[PDB]
Amino acid sequence: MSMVYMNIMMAFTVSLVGLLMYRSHLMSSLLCLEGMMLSLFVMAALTILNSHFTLASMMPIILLVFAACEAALGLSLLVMVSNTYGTDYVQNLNLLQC
Amino acid sequence: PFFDVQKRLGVDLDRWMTIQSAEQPHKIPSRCHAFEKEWIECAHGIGSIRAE
Amino acid sequence: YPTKETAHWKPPPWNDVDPPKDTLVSNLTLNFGPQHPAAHGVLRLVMELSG
Amino acid sequence: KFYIQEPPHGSPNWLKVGLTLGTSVFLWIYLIKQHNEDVLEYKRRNGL
Amino acid sequence: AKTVLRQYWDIPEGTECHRKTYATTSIGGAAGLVVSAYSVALKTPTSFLEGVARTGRYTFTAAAIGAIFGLTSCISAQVREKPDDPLNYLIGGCAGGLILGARTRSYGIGAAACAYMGLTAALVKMGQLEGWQVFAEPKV
Amino acid sequence: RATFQFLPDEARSLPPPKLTDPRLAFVGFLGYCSGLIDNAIRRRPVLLAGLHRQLLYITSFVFVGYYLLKRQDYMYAVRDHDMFSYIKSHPEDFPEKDKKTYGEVFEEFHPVR
Amino acid sequence: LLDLIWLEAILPKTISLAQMKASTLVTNQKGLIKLYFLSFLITILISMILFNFHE
Amino acid sequence: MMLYIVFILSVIFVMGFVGFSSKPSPIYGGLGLIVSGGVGCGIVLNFGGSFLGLMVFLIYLGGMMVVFGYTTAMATEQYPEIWLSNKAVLGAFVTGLLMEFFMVYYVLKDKEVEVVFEFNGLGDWVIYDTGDSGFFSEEAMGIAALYSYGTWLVIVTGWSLLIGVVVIMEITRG
Amino acid sequence: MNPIIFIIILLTIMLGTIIVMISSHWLLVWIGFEMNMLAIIPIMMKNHNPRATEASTKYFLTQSTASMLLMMAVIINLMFSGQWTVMKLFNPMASMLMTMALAMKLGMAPFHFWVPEVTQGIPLSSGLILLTWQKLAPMSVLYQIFPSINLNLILTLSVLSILIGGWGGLNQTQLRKIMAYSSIAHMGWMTAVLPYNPTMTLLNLIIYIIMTSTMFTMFMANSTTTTLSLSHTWNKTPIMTVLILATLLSMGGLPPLSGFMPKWMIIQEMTKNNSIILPTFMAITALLNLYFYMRLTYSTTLTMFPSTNNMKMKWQFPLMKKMTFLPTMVVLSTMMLPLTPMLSVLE
Amino acid sequence: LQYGPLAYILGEKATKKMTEKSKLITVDGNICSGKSKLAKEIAEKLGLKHFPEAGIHYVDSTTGDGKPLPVQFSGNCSLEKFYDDPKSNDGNSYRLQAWLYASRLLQYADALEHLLSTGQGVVLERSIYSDFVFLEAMYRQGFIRKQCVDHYNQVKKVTICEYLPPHVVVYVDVPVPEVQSRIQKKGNPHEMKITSAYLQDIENAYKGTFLPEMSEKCEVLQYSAWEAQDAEKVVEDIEYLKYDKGPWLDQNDRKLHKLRMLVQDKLEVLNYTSIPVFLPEVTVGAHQSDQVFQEFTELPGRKYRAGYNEDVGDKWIWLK
Ligand SMILES: CCCCCCCCCCCCCCCCCC(=O)OC[C@H](COP(=O)(O)OCCN)OC(=O)CCCCCCCCCCCCCCCCC
Ligand SMILES: CCCCCCCCCCCCCCCCCC(=O)OC[C@H](COP(=O)(O)OCCN)OC(=O)CCCCCCCCCCCCCCCCC
Ligand SMILES: CCCCCCCCCCCCCCCCCC(=O)OC[C@H](COP(=O)(O)OCCN)OC(=O)CCCCCCCCCCCCCCCCC
Ligand SMILES: CCCCCCCCCCCCO[C@@H]1O[C@H](CO)[C@@H](O[C@H]2O[C@H](CO)[C@@H](O)[C@H](O)[C@H]2O)[C@H](O)[C@H]1O
Ligand SMILES: CCCCCCCCCCCCO[C@@H]1O[C@H](CO)[C@@H](O[C@H]2O[C@H](CO)[C@@H](O)[C@H](O)[C@H]2O)[C@H](O)[C@H]1O
Ligand SMILES: CCCCCCCCCCCCO[C@@H]1O[C@H](CO)[C@@H](O[C@H]2O[C@H](CO)[C@@H](O)[C@H](O)[C@H]2O)[C@H](O)[C@H]1O
Ligand SMILES: CCCCCCCCCCCCO[C@@H]1O[C@H](CO)[C@@H](O[C@H]2O[C@H](CO)[C@@H](O)[C@H](O)[C@H]2O)[C@H](O)[C@H]1O
Ligand SMILES: CCCCCCCCCCCCO[C@@H]1O[C@H](CO)[C@@H](O[C@H]2O[C@H](CO)[C@@H](O)[C@H](O)[C@H]2O)[C@H](O)[C@H]1O
Ligand SMILES: Nc1nc2c(ncn2[C@@H]2O[C@H](COP(=O)(O)OP(=O)(O)OP(=O)(O)O)[C@@H](O)[C@H]2O)c(=O)[nH]1
Ligand SMILES: N=C(N)NC(=N)NCCc1ccc(I)c(Cl)c1
Ligand SMILES: [Mg+2]
Repeated sequence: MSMVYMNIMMAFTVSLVGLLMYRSHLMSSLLCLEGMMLSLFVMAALTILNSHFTLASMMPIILLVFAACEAALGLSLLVMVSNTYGTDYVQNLNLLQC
Repeated sequence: PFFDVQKRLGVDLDRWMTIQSAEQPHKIPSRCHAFEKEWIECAHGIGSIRAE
Repeated sequence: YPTKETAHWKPPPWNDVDPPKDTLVSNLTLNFGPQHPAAHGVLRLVMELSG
Repeated sequence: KFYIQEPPHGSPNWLKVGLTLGTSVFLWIYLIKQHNEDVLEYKRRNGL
Repeated sequence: AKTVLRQYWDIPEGTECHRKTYATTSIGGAAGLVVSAYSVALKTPTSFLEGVARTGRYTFTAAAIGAIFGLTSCISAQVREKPDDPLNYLIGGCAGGLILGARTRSYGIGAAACAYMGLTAALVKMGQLEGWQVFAEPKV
Repeated sequence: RATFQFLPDEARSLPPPKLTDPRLAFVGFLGYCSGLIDNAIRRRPVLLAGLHRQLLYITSFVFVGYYLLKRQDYMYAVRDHDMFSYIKSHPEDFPEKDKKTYGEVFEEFHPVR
Repeated sequence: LLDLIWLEAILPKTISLAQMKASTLVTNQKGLIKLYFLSFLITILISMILFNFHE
Repeated sequence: MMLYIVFILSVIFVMGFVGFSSKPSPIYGGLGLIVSGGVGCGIVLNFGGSFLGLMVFLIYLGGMMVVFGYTTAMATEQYPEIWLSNKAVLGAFVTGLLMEFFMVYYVLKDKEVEVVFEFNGLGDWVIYDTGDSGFFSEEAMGIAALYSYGTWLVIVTGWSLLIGVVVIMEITRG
Repeated sequence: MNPIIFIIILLTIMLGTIIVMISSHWLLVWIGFEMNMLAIIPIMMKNHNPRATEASTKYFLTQSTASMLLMMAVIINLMFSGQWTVMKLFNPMASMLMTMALAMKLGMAPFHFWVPEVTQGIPLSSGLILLTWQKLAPMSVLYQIFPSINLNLILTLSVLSILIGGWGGLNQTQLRKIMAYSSIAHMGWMTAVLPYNPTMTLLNLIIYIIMTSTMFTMFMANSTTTTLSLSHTWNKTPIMTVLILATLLSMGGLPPLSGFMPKWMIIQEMTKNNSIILPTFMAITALLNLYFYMRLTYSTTLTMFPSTNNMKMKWQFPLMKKMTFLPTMVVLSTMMLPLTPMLSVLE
Repeated sequence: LQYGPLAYILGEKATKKMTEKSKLITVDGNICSGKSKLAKEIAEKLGLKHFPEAGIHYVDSTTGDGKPLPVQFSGNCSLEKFYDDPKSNDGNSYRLQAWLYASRLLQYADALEHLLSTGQGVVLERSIYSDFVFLEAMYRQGFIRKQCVDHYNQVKKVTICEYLPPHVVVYVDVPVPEVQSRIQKKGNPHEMKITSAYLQDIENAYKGTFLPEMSEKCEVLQYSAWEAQDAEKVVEDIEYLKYDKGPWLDQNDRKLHKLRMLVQDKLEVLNYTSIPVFLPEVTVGAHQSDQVFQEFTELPGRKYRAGYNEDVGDKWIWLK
């Protein structure tokens, strides 16, 4: 494939590894989810624009709409985690081991 | 589709955007329109096992 | 099946509710004055703020 | 014995009892009528 | 795994035993590394060194089982002059199970492993001979 | 055959299940068992309580079951129709064999001693 | 020796002991999001590097 | 050199991703995501998507501003971590940069590269279309068709956004 | 939650699943999953406690990650085929990503860790939806893409799910975690037969949903969530202990009960393809499921556990819970075997 | 239409029926402190429903024909036996206390259901909020073990959290020596065995815990013995209360609907009073429970759901 696809596919993989390798802040990982959506938007937009798939031009817009619903949902849960524990640390969410 | 209510009801919910050779606004063609048209017509009706 | 790794596990609450943490969401403390346009220059208004 | 509180089901719910028997009769009549259609259609298509 | 598996089955029984032990040891080492990766990821070691100690202990144990099996089963085939007999994999399988008991210091695990590793290895040779399919291709 | 259709029109060339079908009777019996379980879990007299409710349990089971059996019978007719039509279209794949009698065919004898 | 020991030991007692040990390995987890998702990355990697599930 | 503009932007795109994937303080992760949003907008613009490029930049700028507010409230510590302040963060940062540097160095050396999958390296311009002279923006025509072809898309997205408001109210009402 | 709000959110859960099942376009399939994910989170948080907050957080992170992998697969498929039609994928890397994404959404091993924890952390009513209705959308997608699924990958996921589901349930005393590990095991049977006969996947799915709904409804009727609280049922509603016994035996696959039907038919379809080792291994491993089902029957119906004095106060009140469809579900859960040839309706 | 989400949607909302006179009043005090008489007068003057204190056989009074059942169907727990032998070896002291807490929990749900469904307030005599004073007194005299106290607290935590405290708490403060004289004049032989230290513990708990706790969330009227005699003066006190505090101000139709769905489902109300914690005082062997449960079903009108018992004149069973 063309060389741009190398860097966009690399960007998605970097964000995916970022998502799968948590640190402490839950917000750091929610950022990696938004990054994953950014790389999909760019990769989808390039393919659609290059091929002149006219009707598909709206598809990246729809992707962003549900990226925001995902982001808003992630922040709402972060608020409730923050209220319960005083931090958004993910190691506090271990009650359900038992 | 798992349940083909679109076919039974005769309503086009999403198959208008499934292929780049379907009708486009102001008849703008995709770059690979002819190739997609040729492959789609070759494989039509015979099933994936034969079409492959 | 008890094990050394699960020795510290306790049955969950009967009604699924864990007690609330006594963690302190501490308030921000601000020196409002004396050198401030609204403090009349000599009021050290020590304020505890939440937002 | 005689309840200190009137039971919720102390007396029949006649609106329900009527609907339940009415539905049973309707479904049975529909089923029988449908079956006769199928038998008649089946013989016609098969020249019987 | 596909390539390391072909190597083993592509070199006949009793011919080039050293090459056989390379393949089975390579399989065993890969299995031990996979076990270490999941173990280290799901039960965090107390320190980086302890994680390395646990990995090298599992990977060596797994490679030792693979080495003793691939060697013994080849030696049995060579000495007995019967390259098609499942019994060779039973002897190799049990020996691997015995080594597992050795690395674990537990005659009971050694005995149980010898039985089930031995039978499992014998079943593997039979399936190879007869063409038994584990992940059978859809046909009907 | 027809897309997302429970009973394609071609199914009407088949006879419907009889209302005395043994499978339909079993389905009706299941409706009866459902009625009894309904009484039992609500601590009502199991046999006697709410006969209208028990009737609807039987009738609704029979009603749905009749159409399932009608579709079940249809789908097995379609399976047979497809299989025989395929055999007609590919004779060379389904050759008619020459049959030999046991006087001609050699079978080994294994004594039980 | 045989009925009350060795015939018990070599089948029902050994089989059931293994199942108990396997159960504790499977279920003894820390309930930590970080560890479960770290295991997801390992699974995806070995799925490609070792088993070529992507080919 | 200008012919490689899309490739150069895509290199910065990845650098921003390494920025927030190494997970420093979310203040700096947000900055990394904003840089990637801008260059990502620059990349999509160079393929003829002016509206898509500007829109994704506009959306992520609003998003990261809300993330900034939530960071100061719910994801802060006394000593927020830059990339150089934490060994795990620094190791991820350098590892990502080195992998990117190597893929770039080799793909620009051979005018091609094989990093798992084969990528041509002749400059992204070679694949472009050659013959266009319409009196309209094709991307604009496709996007505008959302309201005449995408009735079904409008309904499900419209409903999802309404339910989203309902849902966040429920989730955050303890 | 306002009663009208609750109904609207439930209909959005169903609409999202239905969108996946009627869509011919990958984008609408992805939208359906997103809409479904959006509406289920408030159902998980409906009781607002730290365990429900943790459960919902773990669910969102897993589902949202899987959706990214799903959308990645769709975009790769678009690059290598130039179309969005829901069907076989045209790139093996796209097939791996979509298969892993659907396995994540299904909670199949080794992506299973969230199922026991999320189910434990939410109410029984929400767990019922999670372990039944939520399997429909990912299964309907697999039903359509299976020609391009890697056979070794899907059978590896199926085998690991049966082992881990069986082993994991042995160590549980909480009912919700027992149902979660049971669900993981049953998912393995569904996807093991998928490459061979997808019709048998639907039968297993339908029968599993009926039996799972029956169990959750009976647990809800008595408001029981532990083994020990379920052991008081004999001293309150004896009939319920018998229904629980019959369903648990059925779920274990014992003839002549319904739950034996899917295992029977799946073994048949696998042996027809000369798959002998795998169905034998699966059936023997499923004995672990039967073991910890049997333990429940011992403590629930076949013995009488100690009770408490305050239980006598319960004798004086009738069951008030809706128990919707329970009489029908339990009959279907147990008495369907004589009608097995009805599976052709699913063709 | 039985109350449910459908009734709520069609309009059955608590704020429609609830006025300024929809209050939950609790009357508390020591033994022989005059609670009963004061509670009855307050209810009659204010026009509220009166709930006589929940005793051993409270639950019988609400189900069946409302008459007390034999004592084996209350666990054989006896208040008389508690006075004769507070340190009984069969665990009667705590078993009685655990039974009484559950009876109060049930009565509180019934009071709340009446208040939310009709808007008429209610008057109680003690409640789940003040039941612990007896437990604390029992423990300080050594009548129960620390484990019994632990069990009581586990049950309370998971039950009392679901309800709202009373609007008004009325306390009649009668000093212990006066109470001892009052108990002495009453006459019943068993109650005469109460020791002053036991009654002082009830008083210490009432003032050391209950009242400081209730004050932060309820209106508290603390009367002496003489003030309490004239119920008219107490009613005047209640009529001019401001009601500026407590969790009732934060209630809305959405919340009271969830509360109504709980209190009308008595098995849900009593769910956690039988948690599987095996204290000898309250654990019943399987053979005993089975026998008693059979005998309970053989009582008139108890085999079947209310309204399906033909032995007691229920008709139309085949259509019900
Ligand atoms: C021709 C019919 C032949 C029978 C075929 C039976 C096939 C199995 C059907 C299972 C469904 C059984 C019905 C559901 C149970 C309802 C009965 C019950 O729960 O309690 C018994 C009850 C009497 O007790 P009571 O609650 O006080 O009600 C008074 C009513 N006079 O009610 C009664 O008075 C008696 C009602 C029947 C009792 C059923 C007992 C359950 C049997 C389960 C064993 C498994 C079945 C055998 C296995 C082979 C299946 C062919
Ligand atoms: C696969 C082969 C085997 C075939 C399997 C077929 C399974 C599907 C077949 C349907 C199974 C469910 C049948 C339920 C029968 C019992 C219904 C009943 O007796 O209801 C009585 C009464 C309500 O009756 P009502 O709704 O007013 O009737 C008028 C309808 N417009 O009110 C009551 O007291 C009923 C309370 C008990 C009901 C349990 C809760 C379910 C609610 C059902 C509502 C009404 C169902 C109507 C059924 C019609 C279906 C055709
Ligand atoms: C038809 C072809 C298909 C073949 C598949 C098999 C068909 C059968 C499917 C069974 C489905 C469940 C329905 C079984 C109905 C059970 C009826 C029953 O349990 O009797 C009612 C009675 C309830 O007691 P109660 O309401 O309080 O009345 C006063 C008596 N105490 O119950 C009790 O009092 C019992 C309390 C003590 C517990 C005893 C437990 C041992 C007896 C279990 C027998 C039922 C086993 C069913 C399992 C399948 C058997 C093959
Ligand atoms: C043809 C190729 C044949 C390949 C053969 C592959 C054999 C399978 C090897 C799997 C990996 C080894 O598996 C692992 O072994 C080590 C033994 O050190 C065991 O480890 C256990 O025994 C010893 C001592 O007790 C220590 O390692 C450790 O203290 C303890 O946990 C683990 O419980 C087991 O999970
Ligand atoms: C605890 C018990 C757990 C379950 C145990 C199940 C035992 C299953 C035994 C393995 C089944 C057969 O296993 C597999 O058979 C096929 C033949 O079809 C062989 O297939 C091989 O055949 C040819 C030659 O025959 C080789 O050149 C080639 O490398 C390979 O394709 C495999 O080398 C063998 O590994
Ligand atoms: C031979 C072909 C088929 C063989 C299949 C055999 C599978 C096993 C069947 C029995 C399963 C019983 O599973 C379990 O076994 C052990 C003993 O074995 C019992 O446990 C009992 O013996 C063990 C050890 O002897 C003791 O530690 C324990 O205190 C005692 O209760 C359990 O009560 C039972 O739950
Ligand atoms: C040929 C295939 C045969 C398939 C047979 C079906 C397998 C069914 C597996 C059941 C597994 C559970 O069986 C489990 O066995 C162990 C035996 O150690 C029992 O455990 C018992 O013995 C061990 C030690 O001996 C004690 O630590 C334990 O306190 C005791 O309860 C468990 O109580 C039982 O739960
Ligand atoms: C803050 C970090 C920033 C990181 C930015 C990363 C940038 C990535 C590297 C991009 C460099 C690409 O380098 C580009 O390669 C091509 C190779 O033909 C050169 O193009 C060349 O075309 C012909 C080839 O015959 C030559 O005559 C000409 O001299 C030369 O320009 C460009 O002049 C050069 O600019
Ligand atoms: N152990 C125990 N006894 C209780 C409890 N509530 C009441 N009693 C006893 O029940 C009897 C009646 O209590 P009181 O109402 O306070 O005494 P009284 O004679 O009716 O005087 P009044 O306050 O006017 O009603 C007393 O013997 C109490 O000790 C309780 O929660 N625990
Ligand atoms: N094995 C598959 N995957 N397909 C499949 N069901 N083949 C069998 C063909 C069949 C079976 C029953 C019927 I009714 C019909 Cl009409 C057709
Ligand atoms: Mg009194």
